[PDB]
Amino acid sequence: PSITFIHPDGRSEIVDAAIGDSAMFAALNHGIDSIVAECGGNAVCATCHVYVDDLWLAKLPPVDANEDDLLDGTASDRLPNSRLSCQIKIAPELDGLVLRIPERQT
Ligand code: FES
Repeated sequence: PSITFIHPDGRSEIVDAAIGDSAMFAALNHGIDSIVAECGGNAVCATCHVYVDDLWLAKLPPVDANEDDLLDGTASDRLPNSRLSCQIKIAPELDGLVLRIPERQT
């Protein structure tokens, strides 16, 4: 599938992603440097932060208890649609997923 990423400035990048890649993995492996991801996809930092598009949130499995507490330690304050991009797993149904990246991760 394919994920759309949007920078603070509003510009877009379409990145390939296989089924099963996290959104972070997909980002890092196709040139999206802004996603710092200190812990390397290991669900223990708040630095792979993203905002899921208002319309795509519903299609994702819910945030768990761990991701939820991680999210209130973000560098840019959490929004309703905030997610940890290493905790988003890509599936056919997310082909087209839109993610916007915060002003900062650290
Ligand atoms: S990269 Fe550390 S939680 Fe996603």
